[PDB]
This record gives sequence, structure tokens and C-alpha cells, in this order.
Amino acid sequence: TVSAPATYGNFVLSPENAVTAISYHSILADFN
Amino acid sequence: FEAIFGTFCNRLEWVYFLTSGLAAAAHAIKFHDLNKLTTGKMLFHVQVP
Amino acid sequence: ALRIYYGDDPERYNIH
Amino acid sequence: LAEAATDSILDNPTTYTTSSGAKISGVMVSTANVMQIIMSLLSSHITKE
Repeated sequence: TVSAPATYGNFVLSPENAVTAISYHSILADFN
Repeated sequence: FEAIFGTFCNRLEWVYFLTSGLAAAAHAIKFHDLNKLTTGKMLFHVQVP
Repeated sequence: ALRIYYGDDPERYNIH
Repeated sequence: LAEAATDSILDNPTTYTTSSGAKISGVMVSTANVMQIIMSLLSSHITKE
């Protein structure tokens, strides 16, 4: 009895585009 | 005798970036150094009238 | 996520 | 010279505003002698605000 995945994997989003987006918000006028 | 009178330093005038007129020509931001802005040049989609 | 990836102000710039 | 410069992408309108609501739209910079000649020649356009 082999153990295959139940359903397909669901993709994740890396937490490095967060510090890309904040660094790109820093170029713009204001975050708030 | 010889009279060694008072001694004098020189008060050099400090000068800051943000207190200068060149600071209006920029958008100076202290920012913690990352690799992500350096590994990639930016792209800009500017709309033309 | 809306303020984070897409940005603060929707006018005069967007993050695409 | 002041007219020939074009605009920029990320311009902040709340920065480098003077008193009486006027807006600074750039900065010119020269040596001390050229600045003194411009001041002594164009004293009818130079204020201190």
C-alpha cells in the first residue's frame, strides 16, 4: 500500500517578493 | 621669558546632505542593503500621451 | 497583500 | 534652461514646497564667483524665503 498524495499540490508564493515589493514601495512617494 | 599666549583650534563647519540645495535634486532614502535590487534592473511601463 | 504587492497609491504608478 | 528640463516618474508634490504655497521645480548650482555675478546682476528676481 503506497502513499500517493491526496490531491494535487497547491502552489505557494515566496516571502521574498514581499521584500521586493516593499523595496519598490520605498522608491515611490509613500507606503501610507 | 617667552610668552606662549592662548591656543586656538579651528571649528570646521559641518555640512549635511538634507540641509543643502542638492537635496531637492534627489529622493535620498536610508535603506537596508538587499541583493534583490542589485541582481535585477528595473522595468518601467511609462504611458505616452 | 493588496497594499503590499500592488502598492499604496493606485494613481500615477502601478506595480505590474 | 528652466523650461527645457522634462518631468520624472516618481515626483513627490509634498516635498520642497516653500512658504506662500509656491513649488520648487528644480535647483541650479554654480561656483561662488558665477553665483556672486548672478546675484549682483539679477537682484530684482532673487528673494530669501
